Amino acid sequence: MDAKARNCLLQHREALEKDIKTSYIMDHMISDGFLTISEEEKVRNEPTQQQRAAMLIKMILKKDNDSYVSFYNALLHEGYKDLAALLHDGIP
Amino acid sequence: MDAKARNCLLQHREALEKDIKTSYIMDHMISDGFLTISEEEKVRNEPTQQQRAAMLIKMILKKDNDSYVSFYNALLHEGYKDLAALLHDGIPVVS
Amino acid sequence: MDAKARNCLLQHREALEKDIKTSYIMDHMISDGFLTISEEEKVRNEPTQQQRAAMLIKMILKKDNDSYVSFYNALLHEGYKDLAALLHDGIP
Amino acid sequence: MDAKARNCLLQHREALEKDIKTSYIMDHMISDGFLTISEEEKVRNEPTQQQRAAMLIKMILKKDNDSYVSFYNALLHEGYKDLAALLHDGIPVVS
Amino acid sequence: MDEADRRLLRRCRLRLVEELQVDQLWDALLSRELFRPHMIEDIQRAGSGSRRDQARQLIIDLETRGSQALPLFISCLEDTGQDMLASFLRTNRQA
Amino acid sequence: MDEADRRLLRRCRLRLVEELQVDQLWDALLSRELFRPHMIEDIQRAGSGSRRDQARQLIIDLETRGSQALPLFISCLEDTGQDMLASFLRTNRQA
Ligand SMILES: [Cl-]
Ligand SMILES: [Cl-]
Repeated sequence: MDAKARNCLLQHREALEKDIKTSYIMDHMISDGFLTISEEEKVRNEPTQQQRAAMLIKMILKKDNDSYVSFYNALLHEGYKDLAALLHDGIP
Repeated sequence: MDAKARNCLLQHREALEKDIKTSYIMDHMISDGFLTISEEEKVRNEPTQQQRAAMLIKMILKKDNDSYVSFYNALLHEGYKDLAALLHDGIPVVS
Repeated sequence: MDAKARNCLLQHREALEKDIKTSYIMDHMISDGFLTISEEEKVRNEPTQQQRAAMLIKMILKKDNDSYVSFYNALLHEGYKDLAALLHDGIP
Repeated sequence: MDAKARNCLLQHREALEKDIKTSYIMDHMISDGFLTISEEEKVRNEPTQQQRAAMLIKMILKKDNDSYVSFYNALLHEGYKDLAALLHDGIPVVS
Repeated sequence: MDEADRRLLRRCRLRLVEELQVDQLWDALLSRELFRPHMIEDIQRAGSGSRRDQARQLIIDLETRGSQALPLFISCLEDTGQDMLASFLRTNRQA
Repeated sequence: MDEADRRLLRRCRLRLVEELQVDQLWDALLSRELFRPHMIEDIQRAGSGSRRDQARQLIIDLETRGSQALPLFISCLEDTGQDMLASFLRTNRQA
């Protein structure tokens, strides 16, 4: 993704990790087509919510601009209004 | 294993790798005595379902006629009808 | 469980819930004899670390004084020094 | 089921409830067609291994000869050698 | 399962996990030999064991159950009174 | 498993889960028919899949595996060069 987008993700990775239920967020990204089943399984393997969230963020960090928007949209639509705002500025 | 069997596995490898949920196959094969615990641990260590299937097939390609049959039987027994059908014509004579 | 003990638990249930890895703590209580396999499974069943810890605390609230000391010792020996101190006063 | 069978099951009930891990028995019985999914969901809703086993037994108590055989065969097949031995003399005729 | 069917299952991920009723679905899936009984117990225990977690694992695992897994799965939906969900699926397959 | 042996595995919980090496143990347990292959796969996936989590599930599940489960378990420890843990258990049982 664009540099500003990636950086934006880095800035808020911690807040994101702590709060998000990864399974719901991945549900959206799967539907959108910006996450694979194998990637989803990789994420789910992680033994804690935080490590699951951390892994997803790691994968997203290596994905394209659409993936960032998918992610943002997932947050917004699942009611993570505050976290969505944090990344709003970085939307490519 | 016979070249017929092995080539049948090679031909259909991609289909097999995409669908096999190894946890329902390795058990049978271990029970039958044609897969070892250390092979199973090596399989388990792969992070995704398709990666595990890929590893398992890698291992099986090197095994004997009985092993192919063990594999085929487990596939059939676990409801993988289509996959077994792909492997049917490649079954080697055993015993 | 004594009164002052039960109350000191209630007092710090939130901080406890937050930090403890229940599985290690239950390992100690199983060894000490103040937790059953059945109870341990009940705890394990809970879908999150916090809920696991919550269930454990719920159970301990209904146990005797030794159960509390077992719990106290579990925390100490697993390096939860600060958490242990909080509970120190309530030791029957 | 015949009284010999029910009685044998009742006589060794506590042992059965202590040891059975239902997930390895209910599958066989469902395959065999002598336990319902609805019964399996009821069992599964019990929070502990022993409670699960207990529920399962109650359900089998009310069942037929073929069922007892299904149950016994599952126990034997899943390595519950000791438990299977307890029920052995209680097995009934089937066709 | 062909790529188009798989893709369909991913596209409908959100709707499936939001609306799929599973408790009533197991019998249907069995009847059409889509899953073995132990596979069902595993799916039942997926994640937290909620309806949503079960549903999700079901539809993921569904991708591995054959060339006709998707149409057979729609039928089971129909058979259990989940016409709305089956309808959402079919009108995509066709689309 | 009798009450005294069950009590023993509980008393020694901390030491077992701290020290038990499981990757090398599976073959022993199978040779002595203590667990079926699929039970082993399940134990391998217990909790986080750590050595400790596997070990913990192993010993809990051990309690259900029969009258001779403990002595057979000790033998498998000896088989796999975990004699110090086996001795720890051994001495306790006689005491
Ligand atoms: Cl994929
Ligand atoms: Cl107990």
